[PDB]
Amino acid sequence: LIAAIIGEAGKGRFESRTAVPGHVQQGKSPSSIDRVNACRLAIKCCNFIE
Amino acid sequence: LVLIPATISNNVPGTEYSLGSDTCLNSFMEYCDVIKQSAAATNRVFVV
Amino acid sequence: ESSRLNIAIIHVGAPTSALNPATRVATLNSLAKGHRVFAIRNGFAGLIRHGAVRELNWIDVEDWHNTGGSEIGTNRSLPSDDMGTVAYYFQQYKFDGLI
Amino acid sequence: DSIIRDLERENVGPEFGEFLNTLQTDLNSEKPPIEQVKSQLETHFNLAHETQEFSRKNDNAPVDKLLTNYYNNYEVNVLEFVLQMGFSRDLSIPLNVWFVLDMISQLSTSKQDLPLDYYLVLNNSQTGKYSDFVRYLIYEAVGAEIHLANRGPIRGNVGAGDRKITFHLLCKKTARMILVGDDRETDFEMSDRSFVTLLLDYYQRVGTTKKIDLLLLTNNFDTNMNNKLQQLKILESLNMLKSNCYVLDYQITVDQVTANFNSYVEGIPAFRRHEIANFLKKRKTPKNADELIFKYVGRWNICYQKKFHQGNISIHQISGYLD
Amino acid sequence: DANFQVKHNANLSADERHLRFFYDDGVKTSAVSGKSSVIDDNTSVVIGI
Repeated sequence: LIAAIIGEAGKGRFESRTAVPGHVQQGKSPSSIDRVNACRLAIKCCNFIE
Repeated sequence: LVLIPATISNNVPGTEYSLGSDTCLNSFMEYCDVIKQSAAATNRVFVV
Repeated sequence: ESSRLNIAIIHVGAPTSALNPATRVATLNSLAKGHRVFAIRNGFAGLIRHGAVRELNWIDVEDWHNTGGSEIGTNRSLPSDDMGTVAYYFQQYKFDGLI
Repeated sequence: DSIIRDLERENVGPEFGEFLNTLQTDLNSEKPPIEQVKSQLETHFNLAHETQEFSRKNDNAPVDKLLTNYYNNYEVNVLEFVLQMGFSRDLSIPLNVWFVLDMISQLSTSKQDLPLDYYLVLNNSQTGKYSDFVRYLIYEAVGAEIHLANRGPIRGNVGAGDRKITFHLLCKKTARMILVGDDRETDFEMSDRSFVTLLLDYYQRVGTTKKIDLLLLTNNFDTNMNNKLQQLKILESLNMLKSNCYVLDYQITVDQVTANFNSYVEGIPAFRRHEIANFLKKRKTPKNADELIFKYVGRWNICYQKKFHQGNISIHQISGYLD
Repeated sequence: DANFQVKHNANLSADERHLRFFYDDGVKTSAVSGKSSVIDDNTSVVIGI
């Protein structure tokens, strides 16, 4: 609806388009921040339960 | 007057290769890989 | 030997690329101490419906620091689906800890 | 008794109505009811020559113990969902019936079985009329003195192992009854084609999500519609068979359908894919288009593996799904 | 009674035979009755005169 309202705005001034990355949001490879933290926290999990 | 076909679609007759179709193919291929990988993580299909 | 335990790892929820690297470090940390690492494949539903437990070793962990999604499977199913069955399996595999 | 009038009315010989009088199970006796009725069928109808011949003309195959021999006790007794896709045009109605009971007895040797579901489909007009004869036969065979009906499944115990069975008989009389909400006036035409699509209409509206693990195939009358290969092809498309479903094809006569059939079942994936494609190209007309065969076309990617073959009788099992 | 006991001619795992149920094609089936309803109320009985 937001995209539809933008389109009709300015008596058809600009071309509005929707984009839905969606399930691609998970990514192909984890970032370095993710890799570094996954390691810190996994270590802390094991230290706790064990 | 010379035309060098340039479309991600490859709808122009005269060529079997339009400029930008490999760029496009590769970006969509990278997108589909991530989607299939996600399907592989969960008995699920994706309509792309 | 007396202090060695059976550790369970489960992936509950939608996929993230961070799952395999986290599971890798947790498996190595645990194996280093002599504990046995068991991966509950395909969340609680996998456990309940198929008893989908897989033992992990130093070699199994290979290439996981780079890989996205889940190698064991991730889903939003809950133990609620059948506690009794979850409890039966926890007792069978004698889990002494869970991540 | 009412059946005896129905039979005379359907041009059927009195023999049948006469059998239903001399037909009675001893119950208390060591011999299981299915086996009693079975032996009574052989006597009244003299099915000794024809059975022997059915073996003889099929390279002396054991037409009495087709299942029993091939499979071990576990394998035969694990089968729970069975579809019998008609009656052979090569055997008499009493031999065909007998064989139903005989195949049934074969899967019920054990006392360590989960329930059995057996579906008999009597597709053409030739056999269709004997539904009630078969129903009174299966009723006595199982001994449904547990708790017959105009419609519906016959439930009881069966064989050497008293294995709970539920025998389902799909024919046009039951299909008409259904369509007219059980009205007295069920006298209207119904083509074998219509009948196949209504059987499906029922599977999808009844909800059934159980897989057939033994598929009995033969040469039925009305091959234009009741074509062996075409029935298999359909079941493959609708995802109705178990991933290790057994496909038994029995008969005496060898024709082109049997060649077409065997070349498909035993064909390489490339052969099957073309088999399908060229049929569609050669046989599909804009008038033909709607027929079920044009929709539920088979799947080349289903692999089979030969298990048994004694001249004209064979067992193939689904061995994989390429994807 | 064998009727109330797990059936031996079935593709059953040791845990499936202990749980007395198995998941067939999604459907939770009783490893005894073959029925969808896993719990039979007739199995817990008072034996009297």
